[PDB]
Amino acid sequence: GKLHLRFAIAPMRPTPSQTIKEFEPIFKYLADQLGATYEIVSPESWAAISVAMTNGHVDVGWLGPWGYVLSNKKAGTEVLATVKYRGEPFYKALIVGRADLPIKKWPEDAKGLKLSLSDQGNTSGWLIPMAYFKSIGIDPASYFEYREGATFGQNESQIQHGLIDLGSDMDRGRNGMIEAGQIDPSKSKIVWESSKLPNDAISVPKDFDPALKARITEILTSLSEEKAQSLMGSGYNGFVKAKHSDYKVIEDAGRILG
Ligand SMILES: [Mg+2]
Repeated sequence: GKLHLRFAIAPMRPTPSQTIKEFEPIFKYLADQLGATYEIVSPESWAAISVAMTNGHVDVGWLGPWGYVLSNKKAGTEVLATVKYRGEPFYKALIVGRADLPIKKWPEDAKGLKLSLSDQGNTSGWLIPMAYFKSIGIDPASYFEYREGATFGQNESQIQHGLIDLGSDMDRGRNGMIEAGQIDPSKSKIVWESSKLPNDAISVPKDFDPALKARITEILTSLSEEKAQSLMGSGYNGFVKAKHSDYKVIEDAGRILG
């Protein structure tokens, strides 16, 4: 009678090893509160963690917003809580450019430039920038010299080294890379920033044990900002109780894109 939990976390940092090193402590804390043993993985892409949850491989997953919406539609995955960054359950999508890129008439002056978006399960990296371009009648695949599937770490590296012109990122991710000395911010600039988006979703499978679900929610949402920050990467400092309707803006964007 030894309780065991399978954990997964999305690409919070540029590599899976950095993500696990910095964020495992919150999962270890959660398991210890329950007297559970555990295992943990961090897939390379935002799509991959959504798929792992949908296919029955994960008990408690830290999914991105679009990854949660997709898994809920396909398998009935439930959101229990939303992560806080700087005390708020929100964040912004970015399009970043080379520092010397002419942008005074953006994006009408950008035809044929090299643009890299992320995997199709990535909210800020793919869904939101695609929705932006469609809202102004631009098809990125024909308008730009276009690539899809890159990680946020790859986008920022390639911009800094002059291999692409433009790439997607999220504000909380870019901040962490600057803070860790992984980006020289003098070599890039923010070209576009979205409106506020709901943050990542702490998620469980459909019909996960009801008693355990309630306990998990209480353990995470009762944490002080100081204690939460001591267990996670810089800026991540708590959890708030959440439900499906908190993700409406993401569901709406997905539906409009088809
Ligand atoms: Mg507590």
